[PDB]
Amino acid sequence: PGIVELPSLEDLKVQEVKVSSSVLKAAAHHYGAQCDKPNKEFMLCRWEEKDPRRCLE
Amino acid sequence: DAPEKNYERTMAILQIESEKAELRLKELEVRRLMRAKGDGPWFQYPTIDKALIDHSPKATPDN
Repeated sequence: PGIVELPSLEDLKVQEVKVSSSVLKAAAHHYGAQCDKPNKEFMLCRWEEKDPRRCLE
Repeated sequence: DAPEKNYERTMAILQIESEKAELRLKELEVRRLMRAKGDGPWFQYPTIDKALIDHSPKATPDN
């Protein structure tokens, strides 16, 4: 069948969150309070597209 | 009995039995077609009911 269409390595370059898991768990409730809207746009796009390649941006 | 009675009774018997013979041959032809194609109401072997499928948002999105 067809060629699978994968995005380029420049499309996956983004500034990562390089903190440990306990750092994330300590600020998890305030992150859920403050950073709501793009996180829920992302999880809505992720459960509607069912394809991570459409959900990169 | 009269010859009219026996004659037309024979015609009734021949009509009934000729219709039964042609419908037996049509019965064989219909059964052959529905077994070969499966597009009729016979030999409808069961498949999975699609009402059993859960369409809820699952634990992971990639499905």
